[PDB]
Amino acid sequence: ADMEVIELNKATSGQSWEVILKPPSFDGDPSLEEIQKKLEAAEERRKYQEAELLKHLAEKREHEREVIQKAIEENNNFIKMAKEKLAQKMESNKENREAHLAAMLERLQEKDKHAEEVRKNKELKEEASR
Amino acid sequence: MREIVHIQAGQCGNQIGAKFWEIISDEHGIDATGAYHGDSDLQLERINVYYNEASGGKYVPRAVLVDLEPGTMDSVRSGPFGQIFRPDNFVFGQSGAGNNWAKGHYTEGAELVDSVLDVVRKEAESCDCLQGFQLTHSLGGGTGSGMGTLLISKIREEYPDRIMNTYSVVPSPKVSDTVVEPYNATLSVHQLVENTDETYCIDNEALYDICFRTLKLTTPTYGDLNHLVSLTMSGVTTCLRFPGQLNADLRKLAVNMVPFPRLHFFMPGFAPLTSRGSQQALTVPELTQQMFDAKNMMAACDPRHGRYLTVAAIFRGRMSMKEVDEQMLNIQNKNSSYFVEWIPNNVKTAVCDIPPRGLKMSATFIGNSTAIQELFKRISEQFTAMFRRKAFLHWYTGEGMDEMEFTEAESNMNDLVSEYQQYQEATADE
Amino acid sequence: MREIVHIQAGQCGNQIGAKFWEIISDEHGIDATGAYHGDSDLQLERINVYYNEASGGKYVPRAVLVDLEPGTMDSVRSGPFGQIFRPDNFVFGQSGAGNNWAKGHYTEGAELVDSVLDVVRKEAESCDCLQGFQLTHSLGGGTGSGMGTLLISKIREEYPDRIMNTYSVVPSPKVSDTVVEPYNATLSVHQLVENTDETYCIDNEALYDICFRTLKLTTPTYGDLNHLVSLTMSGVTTCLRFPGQLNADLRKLAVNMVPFPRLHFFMPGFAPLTSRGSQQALTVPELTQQMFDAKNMMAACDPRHGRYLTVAAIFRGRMSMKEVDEQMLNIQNKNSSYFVEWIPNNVKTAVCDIPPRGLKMSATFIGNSTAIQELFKRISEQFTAMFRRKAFLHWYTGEGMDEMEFTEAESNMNDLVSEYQQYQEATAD
Amino acid sequence: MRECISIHVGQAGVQIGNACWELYCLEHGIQPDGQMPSGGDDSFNTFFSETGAGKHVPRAVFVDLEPTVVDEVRTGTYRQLFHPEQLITGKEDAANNYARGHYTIGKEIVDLVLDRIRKLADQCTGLQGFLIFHSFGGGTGSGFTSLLMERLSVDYGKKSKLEFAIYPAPQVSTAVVEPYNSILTTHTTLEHSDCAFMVDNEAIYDICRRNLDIERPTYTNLNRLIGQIVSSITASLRFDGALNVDLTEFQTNLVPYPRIHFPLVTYAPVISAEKAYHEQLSVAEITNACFEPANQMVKCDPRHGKYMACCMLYRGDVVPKDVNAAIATIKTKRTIQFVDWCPTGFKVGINYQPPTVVPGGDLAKVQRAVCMLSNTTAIAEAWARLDHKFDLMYAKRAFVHWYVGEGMEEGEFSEAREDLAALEKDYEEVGMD
Amino acid sequence: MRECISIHVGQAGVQIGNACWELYCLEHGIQPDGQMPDDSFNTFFSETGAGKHVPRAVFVDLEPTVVDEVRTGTYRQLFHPEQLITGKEDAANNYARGHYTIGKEIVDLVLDRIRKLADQCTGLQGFLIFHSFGGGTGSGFTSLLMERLSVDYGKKSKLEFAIYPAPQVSTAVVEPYNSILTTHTTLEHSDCAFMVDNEAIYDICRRNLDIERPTYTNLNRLIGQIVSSITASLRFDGALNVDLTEFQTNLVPYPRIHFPLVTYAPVISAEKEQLSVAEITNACFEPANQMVKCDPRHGKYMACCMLYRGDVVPKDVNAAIATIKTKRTIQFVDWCPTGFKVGINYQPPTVVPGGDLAKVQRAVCMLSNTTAIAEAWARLDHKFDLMYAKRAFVHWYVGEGMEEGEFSEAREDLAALEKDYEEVGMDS
Ligand SMILES: Nc1nc2c(ncn2[C@@H]2O[C@H](COP(=O)(O)OP(=O)(O)OP(=O)(O)O)[C@@H](O)[C@H]2O)c(=O)[nH]1
Ligand SMILES: Nc1nc2c(ncn2[C@@H]2O[C@H](COP(=O)(O)OP(=O)(O)OP(=O)(O)O)[C@@H](O)[C@H]2O)c(=O)[nH]1
Ligand SMILES: Nc1nc2c(ncn2[C@@H]2O[C@H](COP(=O)(O)OP(=O)(O)O)[C@@H](O)[C@H]2O)c(=O)[nH]1
Ligand SMILES: Nc1nc2c(ncn2[C@@H]2O[C@H](COP(=O)(O)OP(=O)(O)O)[C@@H](O)[C@H]2O)c(=O)[nH]1
Ligand SMILES: [Mg+2]
Ligand SMILES: [Mg+2]
Repeated sequence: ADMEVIELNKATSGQSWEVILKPPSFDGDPSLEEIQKKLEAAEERRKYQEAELLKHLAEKREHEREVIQKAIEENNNFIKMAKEKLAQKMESNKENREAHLAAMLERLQEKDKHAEEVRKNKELKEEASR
Repeated sequence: MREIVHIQAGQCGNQIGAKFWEIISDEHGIDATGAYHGDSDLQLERINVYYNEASGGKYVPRAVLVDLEPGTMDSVRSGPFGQIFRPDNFVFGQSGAGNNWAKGHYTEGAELVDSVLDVVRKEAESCDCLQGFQLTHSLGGGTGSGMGTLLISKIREEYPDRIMNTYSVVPSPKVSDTVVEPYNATLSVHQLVENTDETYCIDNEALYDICFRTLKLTTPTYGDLNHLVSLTMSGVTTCLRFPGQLNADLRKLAVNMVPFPRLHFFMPGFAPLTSRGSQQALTVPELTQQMFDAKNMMAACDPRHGRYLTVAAIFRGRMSMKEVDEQMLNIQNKNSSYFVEWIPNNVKTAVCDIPPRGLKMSATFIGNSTAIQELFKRISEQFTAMFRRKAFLHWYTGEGMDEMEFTEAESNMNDLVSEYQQYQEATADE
Repeated sequence: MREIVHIQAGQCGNQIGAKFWEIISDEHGIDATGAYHGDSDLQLERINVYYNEASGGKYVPRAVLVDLEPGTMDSVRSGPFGQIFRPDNFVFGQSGAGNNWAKGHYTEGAELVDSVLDVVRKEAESCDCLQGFQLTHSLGGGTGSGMGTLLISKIREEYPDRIMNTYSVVPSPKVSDTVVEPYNATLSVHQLVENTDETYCIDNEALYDICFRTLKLTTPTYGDLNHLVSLTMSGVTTCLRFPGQLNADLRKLAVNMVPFPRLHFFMPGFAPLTSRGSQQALTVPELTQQMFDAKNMMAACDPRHGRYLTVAAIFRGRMSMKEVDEQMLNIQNKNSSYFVEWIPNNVKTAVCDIPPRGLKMSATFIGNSTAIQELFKRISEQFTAMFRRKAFLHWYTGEGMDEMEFTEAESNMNDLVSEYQQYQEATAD
Repeated sequence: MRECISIHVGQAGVQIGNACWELYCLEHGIQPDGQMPSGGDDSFNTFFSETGAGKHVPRAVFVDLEPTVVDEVRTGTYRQLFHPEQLITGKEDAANNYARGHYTIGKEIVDLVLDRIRKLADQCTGLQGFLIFHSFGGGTGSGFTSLLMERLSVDYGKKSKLEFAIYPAPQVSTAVVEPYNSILTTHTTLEHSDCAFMVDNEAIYDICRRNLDIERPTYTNLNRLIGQIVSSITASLRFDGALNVDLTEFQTNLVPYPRIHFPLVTYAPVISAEKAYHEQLSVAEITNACFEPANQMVKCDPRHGKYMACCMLYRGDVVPKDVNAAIATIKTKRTIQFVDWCPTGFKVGINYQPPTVVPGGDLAKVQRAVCMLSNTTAIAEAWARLDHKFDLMYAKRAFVHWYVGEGMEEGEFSEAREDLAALEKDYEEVGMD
Repeated sequence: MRECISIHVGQAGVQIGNACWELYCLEHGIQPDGQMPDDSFNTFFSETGAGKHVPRAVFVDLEPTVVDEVRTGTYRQLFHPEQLITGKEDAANNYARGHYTIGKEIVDLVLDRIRKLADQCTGLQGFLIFHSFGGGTGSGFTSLLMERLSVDYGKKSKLEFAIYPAPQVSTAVVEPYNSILTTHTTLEHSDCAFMVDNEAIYDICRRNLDIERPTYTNLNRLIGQIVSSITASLRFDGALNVDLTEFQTNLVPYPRIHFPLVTYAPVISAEKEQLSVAEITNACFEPANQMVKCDPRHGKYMACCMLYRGDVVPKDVNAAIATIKTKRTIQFVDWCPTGFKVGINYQPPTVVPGGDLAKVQRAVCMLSNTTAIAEAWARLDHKFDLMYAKRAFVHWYVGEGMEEGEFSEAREDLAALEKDYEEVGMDS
């Protein structure tokens, strides 16, 4: 029932006032440099993480190059070993075949030596029969 | 965030990629010559996300087609929309990768990669605001898996601030091309965990099972599998291609879907499931129910076996937005135990008036579920069974690889599984 | 591996050698003038193995005729096909060897050997691809045995990489020319074991027995014996003379037939057994059965007494290849015990459409059997019986030989027997 | 003259700006081309400058880190109202990431925005300060706005800064990380804002469904309603009113302590345009509606708090006698609990200018309306809900890598959260005895 | 592009080469003069300015007789005289002569001619070497050639088509020696070797084609069909293509385990109804259709490549393979989760006019890596041991410069190979 109306303002398209039902029980700098500092620190963290990503990708490219080179090195070692094993085999075989033919011809030469000795022995009986 | 640059690598990548361009071209009113003959401004509003405007009123896909063999490229050129592609964007070698990740990644692929980068650089340089890259490829072969992951690493080095998105086809013995698929896949997953922002796991095991069990195809072909993939790809890219509020670009999608950097492998879901020949209902309540159905997942995992970290649900066709909102709330309330409590409001919904080609109504789910660990476990078991006996390893070490790379790739993928399991068991009282 | 150079030494050598040229000339369509008048391209396909092409369209045998006596060579010149031979290829002395190995090998033969080498070198040097040499001779006389083995050693020295093949006639008391044949034979075997790659053992004991028992010739002549030899020689050289896959050259034959270097003495077998110009055919089964028949062997050994190390079987005439294959499998299956188990698939078969002269169908067997030790044992016993008493030994020491050569030759031949016995008893274990 | 410069940031700020300026034009008789066929008030010059061609141009700047939304303003119905220079856009947005808006992308366009603001300030003979419209949830509305507020405190030291901030709601939100953005922006903005009027998208969404019969409200429906509330608050600056006649008076009448500067806005009546001809609501009815939580701009329960100040802003056919009679009955039936140190009472203002509605819109034209602005400790409930969502995610560090990747340190999350914990404690302490 | 160089060594290699190149010409419409009135055929044929298509092939033999038939035959204009290389004297069924004595005099000439062919290649895939195991040239010259190819071309792919010996048609008692010697020497230089057992082909000709006594002509025409099936994936562009590298990667789990078993179907008499994809695929797992005599039931599969040709669609292949995957009797090793690789080509099997084979609408050649193929090594090693225990015929090799230590080393390597097949078949 005890309502206190206090007039505040009056104007051309308005009217205002305050209505008090009960009074109160208890009576009663950012800087541009600081902002810039924070944005630049965030930009540096973004830049740093992107650089670390690209550094990791660069290490992948290095690995890719090492695997191509490894395949090439394995192929070259295969060729080299195949070449030396084959040269060893062909030379060892040539030495063996030559040895086998030298041994056979030496046996035949000994037969020829023996035949001349047989003919010589015959001459000490033939004609030499008084 | 306007232009996306699309790359498709290897046989699988080019086959699903060609089907993607056919579907979205039909949806956007683009014919095989590149001419717009549609009757809706919604079709052209965001057409520059995937298409460049060329001489006359023609639209040319911002697509780069890659292979280490010319065969696949010729087949795409002769295919239905083969003439729409920019002829200079076909980049191909002659040697092939011999189903060998090491050949695609280190030897043959390395010899072709700079020619591909030149084409993708030309496309990227002409973008007013490049979003990033979208790669379609398989993980079981040599080119898509090995050369595709090599491309991702090279693209990351030149465009470290752009989004890298992949549609990665996971191998299955159910429909296999080579014996070394588990090796190729594990080596690729190792690359994807580190170098992609978002990867859609398109599992051939799941695609086969949908065709066999649901569609009753006794003997599914790659064409039957690719009809599911093209529909899924249309659904997951709806928000990028048409005007909308939610996940309208590759980065905003990644911010909503990826709570931890390594956990970026999505389980796509789609309803209704149809065959190419079944051009024969589906209510809003029924469409929403398929979110928890293993039979609707394009990754062979059961969503009831884990928990959703995040979900993006996309409804297409003429339907009540109010009914969609009501059913989406009901699905979360009725399935509380399948969503992590420590990511509030982790399910975002979008509705587009334009339905996918051949359908009147549809729903696509992009889920980041901890159940995806089942896919990685399956690959890991197949990998271990071979690696334990070092079977076929000489074909990889012969390319210069070390056995330590295999151990490391396997270890990283086993760590990925543990990480999913850790968050699956995590409670809101950490 | 194209040309073969043929040499024939001594009486026996020139007699069987002339018969060989008559048979194969008839088979190849060559007349005594050297002109081809046949009606089959098969006859000329490999004619150059044994014949040179001379002025006109004539074919001249690549044959050298040798003897220390002019007699047999005059008889060859006057015989059928005597005019086919190159006149300059007749090399002969006047002195003879007196059926003494030492005379042929060391004295008279040594005086003529360079004249022979002159002619064989000329023939060999004109070959596009010389296979090797083929010598026909006896082991019991002096020229063929002594000078023939001297020629082998001289030829080997000049052509150490070529094949040396011989058709060696083994002596027998049943049809003998001298008392010292066991000496001449043992001294020759000693040379053959060391210097030949393949030797066909043509045994006069076996030839006589076939003529006497099978052909019922009461008193066989060398002409009757030589009809069996010419047929055998035609059969064993079939694969060298006509187009074919198996044993088409002297080296491939030796690689298939000789498992150990010293064991290169073959037991030839032949079916059917016929007398001169006498027309009487056997079925393929009957022809195959003769492989194990002692009555069909040209070496007086029983194939059932040992085991076959290797066998080359040659069927000739119009017959079913399928039937031949079936019967050859059946003979090895039914006679498993007579083949060494440790040489798998040791029996090779060939079929030629052209039958030998005078026959419609035939089979020739070239066997490397351990039963051949019976032939060497027989020679060795005859040798020992004489050598134990040093009988006739001055016939050789008088020519400059030492008794030690006889001991060595005997020892080597006894070693050859032990070696055949060792492999006969060897098991696959 | 007492000029006010309006700053609209991000999609929410720009689209709400479109609704506000459309309404101001209708209220002042300004056509979309800037022409005004003009008794009269003249006070509209606080929000509109005049050109040599007689065109009235908003004292406003529209800023977004992406051009799509502002492009609709550049080519729309009101393209002639604004000069191209006041519509500022970048190429790439903040991707719902406060760190991206404040530290990475915002950093490239701040100087350009401040230059344009300076050019508007130069045209003022008695600048009051700024009215900043933005969302709590967007990367630009959160990140760019806090960066802008900091520089405005440097360049305009004294000058008042008032916010109209959109509090996030799941029914219309576009990002899972909105709680992060809301806390981060509140922490950085707190000491730079003098008074902030939060609008909870859920409260507006429900008022559109309940009172306007809109099945699924769109941003157009929400923004037209928001514009009515903004217009009610700014009416006394744009017409010769008697209460809140300058920006400093908002702080004087509503803000007893610097940190507790978030008044609760309540508006009535909200009536459907398609309502089958309703009899006009009385002063008693619209005044009773001020004390009903269903009409609040932020979901909270004033029963669970204490009032520190209450401003009743009436518009239209209203007489003091009816206001006093309405307040007298409310006090008799209800406990309007004020804190011990503040008097229990109301400052009342009547602006004679009628409530204006957009032709063809959802709101019905009414003879009288009221907007109550009350500083209650109940608004801390909104902070508690937001802080809880923040804590659920932050306990696991979910999505934190997106912020750290943009150069923000993990420690800024703890600092911002600790500041909001102190704010929740301040609301508790102030409401004590 | 993607060129393959074929090398035909010895009589077997040359005669099989005749059958192959005759068939390729018929399949590609190339006349015997090289004129041709797809494009993939360029992998096997180069082109001259005059429009002549010439095989990327070298025919080598140490004797001239067999290659002389090529020089004067129907296809004498197909090959330039330079690619038909012959010596004067053969290896006389002796590995030592083919490898050392005789072979060394002609290797340089052969390598020079191969280098000239390789110079005409812009993307050389590898070499396909055809030879017998049993001949002196096929065994000894091939081993020497393979060693020299590893020197000049490093790891460039080298695939073999090797004739495994059979008593019904063999010409030498020492074939087991030559086979083991060449296998030991060649093992580390070959990436993949397709063995063809002469007894298996002989029996298929008798059973399926009703030939009473098959000749090399009968055997080689059938072999020519199998080789064509294997190489059709390189000479045509079909639905699914498999290159040399893909054969290697998919068939060879370990370097030494590189001997796939070839199975072919259908083999039908030109006298004598069309067999479905399921029927011809089922026939691949029947021992009667194998190229090598062995029992896959006594082993495990490690890999299976199916090469189809003719009227075949992927759907029918997948249905056929699915029913094969369910067969309990077809056992794979436990370390092979995925064992199939499929290739499909549209050109139906071409048959030589006047031949024994009937023209069919579809055919398939399966290449499988089975531990059962070790049975073939066991049979060969046993024959080797029987003779070697007595040193029978060894003097022929020693006389040519070889040492007995090479026999023991080669035999020990084959003993380790037999052990490898046993180890690889064991469960984990
Ligand atoms: N009331 C209302 N809320 C809006 C409007 N547009 C967006 N929002 C809300 O604002 C939040 C998203 O912030 P936005 O303003 O769209 O984003 P932004 O400021 O442009 O920032 P970025 O696009 O992320 O750079 C969500 O809570 C939206 O529901 C609008 O016009 N009205
Ligand atoms: N399939 C088949 N096998 C053959 C053919 N020719 C020979 N063979 C086999 O190969 C082996 C003999 O090797 P060849 O190829 O004839 O001999 P080569 O390589 O010429 O060696 P040499 O003549 O000894 O220098 C035996 O197993 C024969 O059956 C043929 O045309 N087809
Ligand atoms: N869904 C699907 N998978 C395919 C397709 N083509 C191949 N694949 C799969 O891709 C893998 C083989 O890789 P592929 O792309 O063909 O090899 P690349 O050319 O080396 O990339 C296997 O898992 C195949 O099942 C296709 O069109 N659709
Ligand atoms: N089969 C056969 N044996 C003969 C012939 N002439 C001689 N012999 C045998 O040869 C041996 C005598 O050697 P011979 O060749 O006459 O003496 P040479 O002139 O010194 O060689 C004895 O064993 C004779 O029986 C013949 O024409 N045929
Ligand atoms: Mg925005
Ligand atoms: Mg040969």
